[PDB]
Formats: sequence, C-alpha cells, structure tokens
Amino acid sequence: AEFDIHRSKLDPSSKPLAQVFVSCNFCGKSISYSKVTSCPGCRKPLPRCALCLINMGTPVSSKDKKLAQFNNWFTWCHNCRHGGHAGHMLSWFRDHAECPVSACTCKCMQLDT
Amino acid sequence: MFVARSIAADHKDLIHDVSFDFHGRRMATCSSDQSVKVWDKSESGDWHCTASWKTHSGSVWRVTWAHPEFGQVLASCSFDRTAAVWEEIVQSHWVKRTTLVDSRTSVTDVKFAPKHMGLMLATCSADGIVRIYEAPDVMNLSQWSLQHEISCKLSCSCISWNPSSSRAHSPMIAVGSDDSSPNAMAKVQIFEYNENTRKYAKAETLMTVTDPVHDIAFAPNLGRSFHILAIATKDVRIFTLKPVRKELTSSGGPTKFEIHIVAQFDNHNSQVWRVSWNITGTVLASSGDDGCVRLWKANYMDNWKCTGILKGN
Amino acid sequence: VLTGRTMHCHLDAPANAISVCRDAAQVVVAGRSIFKIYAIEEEQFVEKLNLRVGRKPSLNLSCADVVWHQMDENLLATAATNGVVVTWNLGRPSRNKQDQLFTEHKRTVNKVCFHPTEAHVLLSGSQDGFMKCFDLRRKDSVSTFSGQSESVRDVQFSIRDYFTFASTFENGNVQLWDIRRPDRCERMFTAHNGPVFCCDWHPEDRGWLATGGRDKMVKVWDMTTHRAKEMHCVQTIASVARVKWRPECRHHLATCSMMVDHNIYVWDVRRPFVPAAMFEEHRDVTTGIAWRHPHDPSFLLSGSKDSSLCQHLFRDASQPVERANPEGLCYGLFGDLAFAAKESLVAFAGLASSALSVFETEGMRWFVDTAERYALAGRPLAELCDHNAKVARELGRNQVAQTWTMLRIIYCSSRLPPDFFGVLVRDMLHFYAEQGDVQMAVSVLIVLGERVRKDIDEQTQEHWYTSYIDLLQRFRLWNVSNEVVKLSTSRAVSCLNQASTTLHVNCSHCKRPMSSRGWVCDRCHRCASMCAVCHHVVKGLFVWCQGCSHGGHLQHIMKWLEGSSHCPAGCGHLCEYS
Ligand SMILES: [Zn+2]
Ligand SMILES: [Zn+2]
Ligand SMILES: [Zn+2]
Ligand SMILES: [Zn+2]
Ligand SMILES: [Zn+2]
Ligand SMILES: [Zn+2]
Ligand SMILES: [Zn+2]
Ligand SMILES: [Zn+2]
Repeated sequence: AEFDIHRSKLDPSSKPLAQVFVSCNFCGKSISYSKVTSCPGCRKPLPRCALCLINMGTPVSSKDKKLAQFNNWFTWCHNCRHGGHAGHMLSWFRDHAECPVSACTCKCMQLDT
Repeated sequence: MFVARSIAADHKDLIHDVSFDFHGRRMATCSSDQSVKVWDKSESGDWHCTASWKTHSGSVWRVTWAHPEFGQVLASCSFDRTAAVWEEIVQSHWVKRTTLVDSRTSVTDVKFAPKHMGLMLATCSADGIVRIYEAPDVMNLSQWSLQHEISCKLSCSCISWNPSSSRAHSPMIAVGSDDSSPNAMAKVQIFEYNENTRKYAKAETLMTVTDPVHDIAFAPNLGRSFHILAIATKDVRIFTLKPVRKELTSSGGPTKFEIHIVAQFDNHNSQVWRVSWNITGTVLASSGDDGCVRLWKANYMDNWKCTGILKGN
Repeated sequence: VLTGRTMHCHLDAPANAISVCRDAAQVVVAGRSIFKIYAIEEEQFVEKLNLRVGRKPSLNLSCADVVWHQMDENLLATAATNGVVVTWNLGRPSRNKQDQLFTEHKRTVNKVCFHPTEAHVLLSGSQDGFMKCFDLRRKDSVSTFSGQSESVRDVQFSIRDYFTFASTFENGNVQLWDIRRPDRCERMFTAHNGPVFCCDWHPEDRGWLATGGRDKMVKVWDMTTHRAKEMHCVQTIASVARVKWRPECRHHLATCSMMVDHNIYVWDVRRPFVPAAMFEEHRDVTTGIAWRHPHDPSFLLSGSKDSSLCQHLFRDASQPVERANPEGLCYGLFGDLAFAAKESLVAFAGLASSALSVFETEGMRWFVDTAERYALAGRPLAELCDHNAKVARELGRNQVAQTWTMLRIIYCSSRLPPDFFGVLVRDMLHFYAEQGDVQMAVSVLIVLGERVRKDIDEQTQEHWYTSYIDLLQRFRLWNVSNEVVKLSTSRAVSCLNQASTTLHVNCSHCKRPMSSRGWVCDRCHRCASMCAVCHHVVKGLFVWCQGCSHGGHLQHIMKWLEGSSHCPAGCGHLCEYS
C-alpha cells in the first residue's frame, strides 16, 4: 500500500483500482462525490441503518477535527445486500452471527473466513 | 438526596426556558436577551456552551427539541409574534430553516407532536388561537402548511400533546389559560381529533379549575389504559381521564371521559409556576414561588405523597 | 398638577400629527383632511374651532407636520405636502387665520420646528435634501443648509444651546449644525443602518440625544466629547417611528412604531430588553404621541390613523414584567433535574438576573443492567426461566425472580384442567404493564411465545412493544432493540425493520448494476469486490467510502485507517480528514 501511494504520487498516468459504487434507488445515479441524508440528484432519502433506523449519509467536499469518522461509513453484506453504519454492524456481528434484518438467514461475517 | 451543581450561564437577562434533548446529553436555554444557547456535557461532566446566536427581535419564551430521527432541529417561539425552526449543519452552524408569522399577537408557546404522528408543530398565541403546522416532506424543512386552527375564546398560555402511542387513542391536545377576569369561567379545555370529520373538536372541559393556569403537562403513557394530567395554579392539581366503552351505535362524536381529581397540594404556599414529569411518568416535579422544587409520587394505594424537597444554592 | 382620566375620542378623518399648547388645555390635530383644536376637560374633550375653513380644497391644506409655538400661544405652523409652509395666527379675527405662506421648497416638506425662545425663527426639512430657515420678521429669510445627503427626516433645536440643532437623513447619517455658520456642518456621524426617522434631546441632560430609525433599534448618543459615544441601545419589534423622553424621569422614553405594530411602549434604558410599560388602546397604527405637560409625567396623548385620539394615564398601562413567568424546570433521561430561577427568589436592580442549577442523583441503572443480560431465545423454556430468575435475583428484585420461577413451574411440567392458569397469566401481564414496567411484560411475552399470544389483543401488544423499543433507543441500546424487533410476535413490529434497508451496487468499470447473489461482473467478467488491502475477493461484509469510492474488508480497512490517513488504494483522498 505504501508503494502504491508513492507510485500514484509520482506517476499520474497510473489509474487506481476499480471497485463498486452505490446507486440511488429512484434516480439510479451514483451517490458519490441540501441535507446530508438526501440524494444529491433527486433529493430523496437514502437507505437507513438497519440498527439505528436513521438514514445514512456523510458530508462531502493534522491535529484537527475529523469530518467523517470511520464509524459512519456505509457497510453492507455482499450476499444479503443488507447493511448500515460501520460501528453498529461491527458491534452487532461481534455479539451475534446472523443478518440483523428480519427474515434473513445469511451468516454474513462467516462467509469471508 | 440530590446533589446540586451551579452553572454559569452568562445570560444578559432572565432565563426563561431550559429543555433537554432526546438522548439526555444536550441542553438548550432561551432567555429574554433575544438569545438561545446550547450546552453539551463532556466526560468530566462539565457543561460547555457550543453555540450562542441571536434569534428573534423580542423576548424568547419557549424553545423545544425535535426527535433525532429528523435531525438536530429546534423550535422557538418569540414575543415578536413569530415562531422559528432552526437546524444544525456541519463546524457546528445553526441555520434558520423556517419562519412562521401567521399570528398577529404574541406567540405564547410552541411544541412538537409525538413522533408516530409525523413531523407536526403546534403554536398557541395570546389572542386565543392554536395553530397546527405540518411538513409533508421530512427532507425539506423549508416548507410548512397550515392544517388546523382552533379558537379558544380565551387567551392561551400553555399547550400539551398526549404522548400516548397506542392506536386506541386519537390524538389529543390540552390548552390552558391565564386570564384573571372576575368571572369564574373554565380554564382548561381538551380537544380531540376525529378521523371521520378530519377536524379537532372540543372533547372535555375542566370546570373545577377557575384560577389562572401557568402550566399543564400530560404524563407519558408507557402502557397505561387511561390518561394522567397535571395542572399548575395557585396550587398543584392532578387529574385522571378514563375513556368509557364506545357504544354499539358507533357515534361519530368525541369520545366521552370520566374525570376525577386524585391529588391537590398547596405546600408551596404561593403561585406554582412549573410542572414536569420524569421519563417513565411516575414522579412529578413542581417548582413554585417559594424558590424550592418538590417531588411527588403515589404508592400502590393511589395516595400521592411528597418524596423530596430541593433548595437552590 | 393636571387631573383627569384615560379617555378616547373619535375624529372624522385620519390624523397624522398632534401638538399641545403650553397650558395643557388645548391640543391641535392635523392630517390629510382634518385640522382642528380640542379642549380636554376632566370628563371629555370638545372641538373649539376647525382650521378647515372654506369649501375650496387646497394643496396647502394637506398638512403633514404641525407645531404650536412655544413662545406665543397664538402661533401655529404647518408643513403641507405641496412643498409649502403656512403660518396661522389665532389672533386674526378672520375665519381663515392664515398669516404667511412660504413656497421656498419644491419637494414635500417633512418636518418643521420652532425656536424655544425666539418667536421669529423656524426650521424646515424637506425631501429636497436641503434645510430652510425662516425669519418671521419678513426680512430676507432665505438660509439653506445643504447636507449633501438623502432626504431630511427630522430636525430639532437643542434645548440648552441657542444656536445648535441636529438633523437626520434617510441615508442613515446625523449632522449637528449651528445656525450662525451655514457654510459647513459641525458634526456628522452614521447613527443607524438605514434611514433615521426620529430624534430628541434629553430634557435634563445637556449632551444626550436619542435617535431612532427603521433598524428597529433606538440608541442614545453622548455629544459632550469631540467624538460622539453610544451609551444605550434598545431593540423593538418593528420600525421605530417616533420617540419622546418622559418628563421628570431621567431614564424613560415613550416610543411609537410606524407599521405592523399598534401598541405604544415606555422603555427604561437601564433595562433595554423588556418594555417598562405598554399601551394597547389603539387598533390602527399610532401616528402622533406627545406628553401633555412638560413637567407632568402622568398623562400622554396619542392620535392614530383610525381617526381616534386618546389621552392615557401612566398608572393604567400594562406591565409585562409583573406577569412574566420567572422559572424554568425540566427533567432528564438520567434523573437529572435542570432548574433555572430568578436571583431574587433564590437568595440598579437585582431582579434582572437568574441562576441555573442541575440536581443529580448519587437513577435507573437496573433497567440497563436487566436489558443487557436477559436471555430471550436459543434455549428451552426451563433454562430461560432459570437464567432470568437468577439474573433478577442478582440485582435484588426478588419478586421478579419469584415470578420467573412460578412461570417455569406453571408451564414446564388426575390433573388440573389444561388452561387453568391462563387468566392469572394475563392478569399478571396487565399488572406489570399498568405501572410502567413494560420491560418485564415484553420479556415474558417473548419468552412464552404462542402459549399466551392469543389472549392479548394486538393493539395492546403493539403499544407495549413500541414503548419498550422507544425506551431502549433513548438509552442507546441498539443490539437489544434489534433483538426485540427480530423476535417480535406482532406483524407490524416484525416488519418495522425491513423498510428501505437494501442497497444497490454497480461496477464502476462497466457502470452496470450487479446481481444480488454474485461477486463477478456479468459483462466485465472482473472481480469488482476485491479488497483494496488484501487483494482478495470479498464475500461478506464490505465497507465503502463515499469520497473516493474505495473500500474493502471491514477489519482490514479499520486497522489500516488506525495507522494512516490515506486511501489504501492510493488515490490521494484523505477519506477521514485529519
Ligand atoms: Zn437519487
Ligand atoms: Zn441479509
Ligand atoms: Zn448476507
Ligand atoms: Zn447505524
Ligand atoms: Zn463491471
Ligand atoms: Zn481485505
Ligand atoms: Zn480512494
Ligand atoms: Zn475516500
């Protein structure tokens, strides 16, 4: 990872790795980069954490404050497609072993190891 | 016994209202210096002010929080015949989202509705009018609509929603007055919403209350099958409302109730100013003109007795 | 002193200006179409003689400002809307008491003023941006002061000085001038943001001038020093129209507004946040206010646009401060009690401050502890009952433990009838729910399951479930809340958790949406879910950043971000700024 950072800094030609991105249910556009919890395009609400029942979202644009803590990022199970906040689901799967959504049987955290 | 802790507020005038948030970690104080301040506590337990911005042009009477599901939202009523709805946006900046100016007289009080009813607001003015505003889009706080308005024939001074979340109780709002006319008229009127007619109608009236009323409060239901109301006057009164079984005729009128008074205390020996319930609706706190706070609770035989007396400083 | 009572009378036309004589016996009222003098008696007032003589209307008749000479009781001055100034001499035997007319101005004359001692000098400020002085000696009286600013609003002589006056302009500037040096002004300063509408010297102080404009603020200026100093500032609820110092009181001023509001206020500068007294008699916008006698602080006079003029007594005013609520009280989730009270009730004026205190308990921890260690599923009924009973006995709630044990005996088994205890169980549930202990009722309902589900109507079950969930969310116990929701026996509560919790993901290379049970792109044939750190395919939990569209395994990303502040894919984005 350190070598990759160094190479990307020195060589602009290299394109970083390609991965997945989240899309709005209604507009269908990407939500990557006016309330935070709204789609930038359609202004409709975003999906909500399965534990806190609050719509997810993150502000978008050194011994200072942190705008977007790690505990508020999007997390989801790549098989059951259920997800929420990082901290909530981390705790829930630390104490349990089933998808937190009702009527879901995926053992989401046991799939990866 | 409780332990006291003083806080340096640095308000240039009288502090009128203090209210906690939903999670019991943040506090909001509105004063007569046209100012509202927000306090947050830390790990050490000390309270620090995190915001202080001028809001209105006249005195600020009441400030209340909204449910966190809609975000960090505050509502304030002022003496300049306005109500304001503010939001917090990320540092921490408080931005005026909406202003309601439909009233032509001083706005006496403002309060949010229970969560299960949506995002609704109720404001009572000094001319005797209670207005209910609703935001159809929870994602756009800048737009509000006027749903209902009620005239009470007397100057209003305080309102309270019924916090019951059951599906067997229609929404209820109680309105009190602080008129001092020599005529011994009613001071507390309770309206109920009728689904069929889609209109609030007068449901009950407390004829035994004739003194000016300074505050009223419903108690949190939390599973009971009747309602408890607390009224502050020259003394402290507690009433119970038990709905009667609906007749098989299926009348479309307001539900009938049986009204009883279960406690009347006058230990303050003065005008009782404020009343408030605890979280579970089991302990009542009353503050009067003696400069002391009193706590009240009922035993298993339904006898209300004082349990604690607190004194400033 | 003067005696009387509060009394109102109705005019025939809207009133725009009022003035008082020195004897406090007659008041002149003028407007667009009204011009009359009234004698006020202890019972009521009566018109004496109207100045609307002659059926022919004149542009000079539409007067906006009328002043009664403070030197002679027979001299009146009016400023018309046609840019003319008219003098009226009651001593003239003619019905039309018009004496002299001066058409020096071309725009509307806004304000006119007399001299306190000289009975032959008048000042006029108009919309032309100039100020004109007039000598009643009929000599060459032309004397124009050009303020080089917007239209002039108010002009006033000083009471102590003989040659000094002040002017306010619609640009927001105040100029202090002298009459002996028309060449240039003496002082100039910006008093308000926006036009200034009124000004007044302090009747007793020799260097205090109060100003007021549309900025809804009235500020007192000190003029003794070379640089003017602001002393006090008061905020009203509307644009301040007119201000008058109260006689015999050093720190009291009456104010009337121009729009929106109709009430007249009396403020004390020492407490600039609440009015000292209020008058709400009028129904239309107040237009003219004047203290009756220069040495009597008892009576006030006010005429409004509703063709009504009333005399008010100070003792009859409303006092908001005397009826204000002086305390605030609130409860907290942790048993804390916030209490703010007036300083006087706890221990210039000690009644303008308050003390704020919080009372704490050395309060409901049993709730949290019980909610965290109860067992609700995964084991047979007897084991659950025993475990819950032991937990309850640990915290000292003996009756709950006995209830759990009795439940185990009743259900977990020449016999009793099969449903001998149903009524008792239902009544126990109701009893525990009727005193705010929803936790026990909900726990029992979940544990028992179908053995008691059909004896309770759905509405009560939903009520209990919602109350318990709300309390859990208040205390911020998400795991227990979700556990209750999953195991709920009510359809609505069970379905509460499935509302819009499904995410849609697309490959960033082909931009196409992916299936719900695979990790390979259908068109790209690429592993779109390769962790940015370990470079392996991710099957289960995936954490994603909204900024750089990168992510990976939950624990990998967490550990990496604990050590640095760069996107591990090497994009440059600081995904967790600082
Ligand atoms: Zn969208
Ligand atoms: Zn799932
Ligand atoms: Zn899954
Ligand atoms: Zn969450
Ligand atoms: Zn692809
Ligand atoms: Zn990995
Ligand atoms: Zn990145
Ligand atoms: Zn990023």
